[PDB]
Amino acid sequence: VRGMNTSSAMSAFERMEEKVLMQESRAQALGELAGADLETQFAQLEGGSDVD
Amino acid sequence: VRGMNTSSAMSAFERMEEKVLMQESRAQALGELAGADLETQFAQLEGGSDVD
Repeated sequence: VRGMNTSSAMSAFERMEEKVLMQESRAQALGELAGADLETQFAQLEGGSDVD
Repeated sequence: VRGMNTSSAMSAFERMEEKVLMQESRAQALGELAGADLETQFAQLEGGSDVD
């Protein structure tokens, strides 16, 4: 109940959180960089022009 | 009757008392610490709100 260092529940949550947070943040950041580039933005505009 | 150091009755009571007192005090103290934490208190309030 107190939450000892060696307790399985306390340790598991901490280990899982660190790995999960890093992976989620990295994936989102990588995707954003591609979007940031001007050429990608231009393609979207071209696509809009292309469909009509 | 006087209660010698080597007498079984005198020795047994003293040995039993020291072990028993320490165990009882420690268990009660550990329980109290969990109660002391704010989150536990909040849960009780939430439970009261939840049942109604």
